[PDB]
Amino acid sequence: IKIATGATTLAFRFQGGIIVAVDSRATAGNWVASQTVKKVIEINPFLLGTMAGGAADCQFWETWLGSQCRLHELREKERISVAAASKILSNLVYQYKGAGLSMGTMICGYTRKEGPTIYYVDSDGTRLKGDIFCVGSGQTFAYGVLDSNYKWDLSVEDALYLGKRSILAAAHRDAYSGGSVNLYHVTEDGWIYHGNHDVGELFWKVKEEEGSFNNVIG
Amino acid sequence: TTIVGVKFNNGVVIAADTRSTQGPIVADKNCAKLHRISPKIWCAGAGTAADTEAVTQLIGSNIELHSLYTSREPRVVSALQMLKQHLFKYQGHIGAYLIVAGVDPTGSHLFSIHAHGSTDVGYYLSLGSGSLAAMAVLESHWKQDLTKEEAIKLASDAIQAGIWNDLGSGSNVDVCVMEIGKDAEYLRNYLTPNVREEKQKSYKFPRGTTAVLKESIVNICD
Amino acid sequence: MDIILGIRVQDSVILASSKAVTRGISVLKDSDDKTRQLSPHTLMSFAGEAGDTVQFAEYIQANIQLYSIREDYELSPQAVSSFVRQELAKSIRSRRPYQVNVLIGGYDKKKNKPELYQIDYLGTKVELPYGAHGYSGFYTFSLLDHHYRPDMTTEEGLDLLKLCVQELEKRMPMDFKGVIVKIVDKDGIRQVDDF
Amino acid sequence: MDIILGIRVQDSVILASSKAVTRGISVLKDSDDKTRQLSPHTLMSFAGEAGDTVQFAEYIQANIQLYSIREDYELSPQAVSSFVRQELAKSIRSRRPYQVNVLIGGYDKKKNKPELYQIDYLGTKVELPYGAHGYSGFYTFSLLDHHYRPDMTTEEGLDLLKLCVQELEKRMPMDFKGVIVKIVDKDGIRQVDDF
Amino acid sequence: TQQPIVTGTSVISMKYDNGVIIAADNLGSYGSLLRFNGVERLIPVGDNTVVGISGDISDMQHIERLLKDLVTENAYDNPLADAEEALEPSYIFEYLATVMYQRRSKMNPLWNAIIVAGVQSNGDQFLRYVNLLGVTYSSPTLATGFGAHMANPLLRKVVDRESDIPKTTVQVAEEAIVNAMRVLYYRDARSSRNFSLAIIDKNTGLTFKKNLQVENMKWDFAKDIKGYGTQKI
Amino acid sequence: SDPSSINGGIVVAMTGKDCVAIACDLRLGSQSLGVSNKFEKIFHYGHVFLGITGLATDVTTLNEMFRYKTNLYKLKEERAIEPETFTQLVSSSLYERRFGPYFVGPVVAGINSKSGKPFIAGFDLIGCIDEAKDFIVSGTASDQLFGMCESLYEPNLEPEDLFETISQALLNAADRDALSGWGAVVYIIKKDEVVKRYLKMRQD
Amino acid sequence: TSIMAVTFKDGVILGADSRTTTGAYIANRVTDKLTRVHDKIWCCRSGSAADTQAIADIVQYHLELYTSQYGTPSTETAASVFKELCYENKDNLTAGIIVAGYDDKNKGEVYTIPLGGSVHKLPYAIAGSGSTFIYGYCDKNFRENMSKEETVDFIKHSLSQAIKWDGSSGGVIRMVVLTAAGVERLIFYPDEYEQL
Amino acid sequence: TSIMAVTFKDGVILGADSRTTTGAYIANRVTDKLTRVHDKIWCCRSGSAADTQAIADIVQYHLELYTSQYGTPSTETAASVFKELCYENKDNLTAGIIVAGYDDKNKGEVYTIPLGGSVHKLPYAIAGSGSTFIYGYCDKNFRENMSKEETVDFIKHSLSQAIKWDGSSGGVIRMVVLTAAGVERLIFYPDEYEQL
Amino acid sequence: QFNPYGDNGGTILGIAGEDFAVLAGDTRNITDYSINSRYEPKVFDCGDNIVMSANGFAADGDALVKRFKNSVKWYHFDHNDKKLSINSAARNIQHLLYGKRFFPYYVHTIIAGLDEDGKGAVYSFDPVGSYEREQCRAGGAAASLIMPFLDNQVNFKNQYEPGTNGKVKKPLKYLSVEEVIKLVRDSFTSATERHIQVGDGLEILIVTKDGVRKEFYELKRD
Ligand SMILES: *[C@@](C)(CO)[C@](*)(O)[C@H](CC(C)C)NC(=O)[C@H](Cc1ccccc1)NC(=O)[C@H](CC(C)C)NC(=O)[C@H](CCc1ccccc1)NC(=O)CN1CCOCC1
Ligand SMILES: *[C@@](C)(CO)[C@](*)(O)[C@H](CC(C)C)NC(=O)[C@H](Cc1ccccc1)NC(=O)[C@H](CC(C)C)NC(=O)[C@H](CCc1ccccc1)NC(=O)CN1CCOCC1
Ligand SMILES: *[C@@](C)(CO)[C@](*)(O)[C@H](CC(C)C)NC(=O)[C@H](Cc1ccccc1)NC(=O)[C@H](CC(C)C)NC(=O)[C@H](CCc1ccccc1)NC(=O)CN1CCOCC1
Ligand SMILES: [Cl-]
Ligand SMILES: [Cl-]
Ligand SMILES: [Mg+2]
Ligand SMILES: [Mg+2]
Ligand SMILES: [Mg+2]
Ligand SMILES: [Mg+2]
Repeated sequence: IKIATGATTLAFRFQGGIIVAVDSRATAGNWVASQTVKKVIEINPFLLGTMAGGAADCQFWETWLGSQCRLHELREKERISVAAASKILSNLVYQYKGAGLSMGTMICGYTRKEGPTIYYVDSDGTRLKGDIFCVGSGQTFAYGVLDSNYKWDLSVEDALYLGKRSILAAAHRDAYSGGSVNLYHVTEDGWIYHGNHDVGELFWKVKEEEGSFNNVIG
Repeated sequence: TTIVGVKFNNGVVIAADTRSTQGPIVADKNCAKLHRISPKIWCAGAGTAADTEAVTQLIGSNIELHSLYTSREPRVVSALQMLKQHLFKYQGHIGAYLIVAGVDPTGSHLFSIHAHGSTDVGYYLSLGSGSLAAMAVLESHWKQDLTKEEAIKLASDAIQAGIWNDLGSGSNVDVCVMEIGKDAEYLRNYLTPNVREEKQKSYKFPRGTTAVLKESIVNICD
Repeated sequence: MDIILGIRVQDSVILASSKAVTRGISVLKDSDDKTRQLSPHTLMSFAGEAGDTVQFAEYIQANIQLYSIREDYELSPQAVSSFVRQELAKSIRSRRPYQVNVLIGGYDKKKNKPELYQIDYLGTKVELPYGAHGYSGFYTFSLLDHHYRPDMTTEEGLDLLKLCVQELEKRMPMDFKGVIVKIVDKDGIRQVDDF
Repeated sequence: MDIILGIRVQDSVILASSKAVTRGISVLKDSDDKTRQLSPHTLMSFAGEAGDTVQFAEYIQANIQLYSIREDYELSPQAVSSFVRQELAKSIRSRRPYQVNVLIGGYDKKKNKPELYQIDYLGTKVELPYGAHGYSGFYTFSLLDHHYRPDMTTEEGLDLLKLCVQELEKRMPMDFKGVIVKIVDKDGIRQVDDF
Repeated sequence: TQQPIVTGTSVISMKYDNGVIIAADNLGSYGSLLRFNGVERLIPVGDNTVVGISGDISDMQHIERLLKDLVTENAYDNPLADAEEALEPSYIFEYLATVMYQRRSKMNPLWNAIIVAGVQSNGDQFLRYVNLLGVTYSSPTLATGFGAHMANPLLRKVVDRESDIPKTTVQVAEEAIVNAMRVLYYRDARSSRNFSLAIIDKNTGLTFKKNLQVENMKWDFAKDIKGYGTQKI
Repeated sequence: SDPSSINGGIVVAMTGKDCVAIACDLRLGSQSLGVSNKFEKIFHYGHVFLGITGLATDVTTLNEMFRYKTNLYKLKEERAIEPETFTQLVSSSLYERRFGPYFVGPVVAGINSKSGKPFIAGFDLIGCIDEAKDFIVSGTASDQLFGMCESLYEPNLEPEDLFETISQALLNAADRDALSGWGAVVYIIKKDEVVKRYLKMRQD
Repeated sequence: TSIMAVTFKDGVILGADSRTTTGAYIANRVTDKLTRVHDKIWCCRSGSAADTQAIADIVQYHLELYTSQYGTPSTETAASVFKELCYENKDNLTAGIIVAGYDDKNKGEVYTIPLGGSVHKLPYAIAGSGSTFIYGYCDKNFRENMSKEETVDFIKHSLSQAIKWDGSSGGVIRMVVLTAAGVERLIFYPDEYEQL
Repeated sequence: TSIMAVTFKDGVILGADSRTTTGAYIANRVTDKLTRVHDKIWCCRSGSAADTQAIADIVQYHLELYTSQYGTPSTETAASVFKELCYENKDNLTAGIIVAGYDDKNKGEVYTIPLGGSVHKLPYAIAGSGSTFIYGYCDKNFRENMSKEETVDFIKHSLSQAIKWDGSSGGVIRMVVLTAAGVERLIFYPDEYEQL
Repeated sequence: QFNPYGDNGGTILGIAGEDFAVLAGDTRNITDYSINSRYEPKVFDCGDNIVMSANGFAADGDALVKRFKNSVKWYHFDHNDKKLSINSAARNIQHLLYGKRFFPYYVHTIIAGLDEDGKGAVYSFDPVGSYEREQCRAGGAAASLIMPFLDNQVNFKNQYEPGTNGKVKKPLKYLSVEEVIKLVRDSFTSATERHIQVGDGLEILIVTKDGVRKEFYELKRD
């Protein structure tokens, strides 16, 4: 079978919380299986997870994670920390290490004691706290736009555009990334969905309005 | 592919299906696998498509030059000998599996050639992925002293067995009849039992459906 | 194995090439010039298999210089790029192919236009506004795709390039010890000493 | 992968560990702390296979902290190092071994002496005046062999270390994004913020 | 993980208007050696089912033992064991198919290809295939091994689809099967002349024919064949 | 390391009423990395058109080779080469490299100047000719193109209608292939006029 | 394949089955494995059908050219030409050939040429995959200076058993008789030899 | 190995060579391959010496325990125990065994058990590497209801040929006769059987 | 070495309408170049207005369907005959597939039915349990041939409003059951022409609030 598919996912911390942005394409070799894949997993109203590597592995275990988080707050009468939620997942995949799980995800949340927090969790056991993360076949293209334009004091509007523009950059260059862009804004009171954006229409729109992509005739 | 050859009273007949594959994909639904080596010597080809066409054209060319040099009509055994020695030299790397048949001053003949250069003689033969399906029919219905019309029927029935039961074979049935004292008659699309049914809907688009960025006149003249 | 970049702007072509030469776990040199002048208005940068790179670049250089003497005339960048492509196209089906990727930056004096050609070791030629070889493109193209304008000046091109090198220095795993930058324009070839 | 160094001087142990975390062709982080405090006067740095490193370090940390609570007493660096060695010695013959190399820097309060232990993933323990894991030793040991004196101060030790990091930054192929330095002495563990 | 040692070749079968026919040769091959000649590969279960098996003979003998034990077990505490609660072909097939798939899922297969032919209690014809992979399918004609390549084409000329079954008599169907067994003897290098044939009819019941031989063969034309091309003598 | 799917690309050709059409995408990449969106895969020698997919270096090399051979043909024959003859030349040239082949999928298209008959043909990498009445496909999205063409195509289409059919066949096939797209070009070929149109498509 | 050649009082007889296989499929059930390289020098072919045909064709060419210059070649000479081809191209050939011929001086002679390309002159020879099963039978039943009818029965019974046990052998039993009288072709069908 | 078992009028006779090899070295030239699992149920062993010994020892244990509880076991029962071991451990065994026994009701019986672990009841059986060379001879010469002396000659001549052609067979020919009279051991030396 | 997997060919297709949903599949079963059956159904009514097909390796496909049908049965026992919603069935199937993550069912699964608002629903699964709801999905051997055609005709991709300079897209709308069946039939007749593993017959299962209806159509048998 083929679990090794392409993607571009990102998540970054800023003044107003966390932005999460992903592409929508799934490929089996050169064959484009889907253009409408949901690569952001809604763990619960306060926590998000990104899909990269194995689609099933990410779906199954990040849904499972939501079940563990619900049990935590039922027993402790308190919201689970992002640190604790991420570690439940990382410890779990570490047990399966060597078996062949394929996972590269960002666990994103905003709590009182922590603030906006992102943990990169990975199928070989890695668990990293950080400000900016990009994962997938098109991660390099997205990093370039992120690094050069990122500031902590970004507005919510500008931060949403930056995440959208970074995915577009990858979708354009990386063959295994594209379809559409899904945006999310994570606040202390929960995440907010900021729509699905077709890359076909989005590209031409950004080209005209921004003046970028002069190499492309339109 | 499915290809066959059948001897009869006053000559020989060969036949073939018309499917050409590229993996599991049908590349050509109506390709010609019957090749002319000389006017009265014809060849059915299975295996690597380029190799069967290339090897049959090369030997056909050399047969023509030989016929002109000797002031004689070419013989099937000459084509057989030239083909097998060519194929043997390339140790099977030229993937041509052929049924060679024809009439000449010596009489009527039917042979098969394999990629590695081995030849066989027979009254009925079959090659290709559907050869087992075809051979099953030939072994069931063949007899000595076949007429022209009986041999065509048997040959086409053998190809049909391949068409229906072998996924490698399909579409139509080509035939070539080589009778002694007569011109060889090539019967292209002798049977067409796989006609595509009428489509449910027309997919003719309204004009202007396709978005266009630039138009320009191309200069083909000098 | 390294960083060769190229940017074609309004009136010039800019080539940037990494200075590091690594063998095993040791950086043997940090001031290596990965380029050869083929003609007064044509420059070629290169990257790939050790030994093959310089051997190929100098072989091309010799052939172009021979042509210049014979005809008392400079070949156009397009003509040079086609010659280079054909040599690599021959090479790929040889007993031992040249594993060399090149960028050819030149200024066409007849057209009064800068030209940048990207040719990989297979003999795959493309004319581009900006180009790269290896992993370098994976980082910089999104930046160039965004910030690059066709009417930029040489100074604007150098700033755009700095931005690319900064992104490479931030996100690339290996230390490539900075870059040597060279400009090709109507007045010929010159090196930027402070980068 | 990478750079963990250790130097034992007169009155303290200094550990230096690289900040880079690389996965594929991308530096994911440049501020990673590759160490855990096992006890108030014992520090362990680590390097090796991804995931295994942190999982192992935290497992050891938990066991030593458990001991401290149970006995209301701090284990000596020698005792901690022996415990760590045994865990790795068990691990190497397991179904899936911990591929982790560690340095253990500690100050023994009973002896009033600093102690540095080097333990590889096989469970190979050695007490040393200075130590390293991976390719780091191939560069720095000749420097330490030369400049290291047993009666050095903490400040002299930090200068000797700077010299090592400089040689690594010059000759090593990969960019390891500098080092986090920590000192272990009679007063406990503290971090040098400006290095 | 196995490799087959002593093997049995093609099993062929088809439906006709009132029942089913199944046949298989009596050979147990040991690679290229035609070692055993008295091997029965058709095994009746009750008076309404016949299981035809190809592939590894040691695994076939194991399946024989399972089917024999199945009949015994079904008779336990069952007053209607020879009537309403007798073993059906569909019951026997599903049991085998369960076993074959379980064994492939433990990476220790029964190296066989099996065809279960019979008539149900309501008169319906039953014909289904199962193999070492647990793969199952049904068709008006079914065959294993070389039979799939050579017999099916001949049997499908008689019964090409479902509507051809009522139009096919037992005389015509048996003739086609016997003809197919001759063709396999001509063209399969691991086949024998001797074979067994079984008919399960909804009216006349189970008829089991042993020690049949391929006959009416065409070999005379061989004398006229000389050399491999040019040779005249 | 599969030469035919490193650079990516597609070509499709169709026949209509007294006309032919040939179309190609503009992408050139290095596996996942898109490198150029101006890499045209269709060339012409006189009134004969040749599309080539596969390994880009061989695409370039073969174009230069057939330009070479058709220029000499014209000088000696004192006339432009016809599609049927050119098809045989392509086949011969490819089979000459039978045991060290060019990794390509060429497609010939054109109208015979004498008879006026529309002609298309396709080849495999070693020169086997695939002649067709209806359509020919080639490239990394050949499966997708076969599916579109087999459903969308109908005989005797007028040039303006044929344009829409071939354009839609190419566009929708290219969007289900990662290694194809990034622009497209369509040639509409009549007896004595040729129109070339660039299509607007999604750039991902 | 099952092939054999047997010398007797009046000359020599070659024998063979008629089966040609591709794996377990019988590509030809009426094959002629007894092939003429000269008027009264024949050979039995086993191994690769392509290799043995190519070899026999070359030998026939060499012996035809020999005859034009030096007159009728000996059976030993024919075996030497076979050997030369089989030995010098041993790395690229799979051919087990038995050479049999009739001289007036030397009478019936049999030479066998295995895979390696060695030559062995024998009273009788057996070869091919099916020969393994009749080494015991042939050794016990062979006698020198047999009659024509005895030799025909010996070959018939021997190849009958070889065919019975070997899946790679079958069809008809072809035979070629080489004597001073001339060349006689014989054939025996399944219905006869199977029930021996 | 060359082994065989043959039923006849008065019972059954087992036969075997005495060679044990390690590659081309003969580790034992006087091996006893005919082994007792019960008073009048014996077996011929071929394949791995270790595997066949381990199997025979287990079968002897099972049949001894059977006899203590249920009385004398049948030859079919003995063959079933062999089969069970050979079939269930087919992945780890290399054993070709022929089981032979004498009942008063059933008389002489022979069962053969090849590599796979299948069971085949036969009038006579041959097995081992050397058996290949005598399939033809044994098929032509075997008759049902032979006398003791005829059966001894049949086995002697058969194994003589198997030994002659098979390098992996040789030494002495051991035989064990199973009848109502009792159990008789026979041996035949090279000087006798070679010149048959 | 023993290979526990096989390829039984075939292709399937699921489309969702406004108040209905269809799940189609060809009836041909194959191994290599042989036809095992011309009519072997692989689209099943599983109860609770859920239709299901698991295409690829038929042994794994039958096992999965059999386990899901059983899952539906026990859902009724354990939860007071509650109707299993299509979304609940989908999640349950994920757990069936992922339960064998390290020895997968070699199948592409598609289910169809109506959601809890009465609207048409189609869900598709990869071999290890990742799933997604879609309007349109083709699976199996000829998926690559059919799917881009659906994108164009169902979701109107690459189609712009005539005269609008490619600025205004063609508007999305629900299709009738009659129009959907037309697309299904044309999809399969096209795939039959160009894919060797597709043919013989076409069986469609239509799901409305009234129940599950069946339709059968002949396909080319070559
Ligand atoms: C029946 C239909 C199948 O056995 C017949 O035997 C026919 C015989 C007729 C056409 C003469 N055989 C084929 O159609 C034959 C099957 C085949 C395929 C591959 C190897 C051997 C036999 N098909 C072909 O030869 C096609 C002809 C095309 C459709 C015009 N050619 C290919 O499939 C080539 C194979 C070329 C080849 C090179 C070296 C050694 C052997 C064969 N393959 C491709 O084009 C695949 N690929 C496409 C992307 O570009 C790179 C190559
Ligand atoms: C008996 C059968 C064995 O001793 C005889 O020796 C006869 C001799 C007669 C024909 C003169 N031998 C064969 O029939 C011979 C068996 C054989 C096979 C392979 C190598 C050596 C001997 N059969 C052949 O030579 C056939 C004849 C064809 C069907 C007309 N050829 C093949 O089987 C080719 C040979 C390729 C080859 C392999 C190794 C060395 C030389 C040539 N093989 C295939 O076609 C492979 N086949 C493809 C389909 O997949 C199954 C394998
Ligand atoms: C004839 C010889 C063949 O049919 C008989 O079957 C006899 C049967 C008698 C002894 C009951 N078989 C043997 O003599 C038998 C031949 C054999 C060899 C290997 C596998 C199967 C059969 N010989 C043996 O079993 C010897 C007996 C020793 C010398 C006492 N054992 C070996 O040859 C061992 C066996 C190891 C083994 C391999 C595979 C499966 C099971 C066991 N092999 C070696 O010692 C290897 N030897 C080491 C030195 O380098 C050369 C190889
Ligand atoms: Cl032959
Ligand atoms: Cl022993
Ligand atoms: Mg893309
Ligand atoms: Mg695309
Ligand atoms: Mg036989
Ligand atoms: Mg079809």
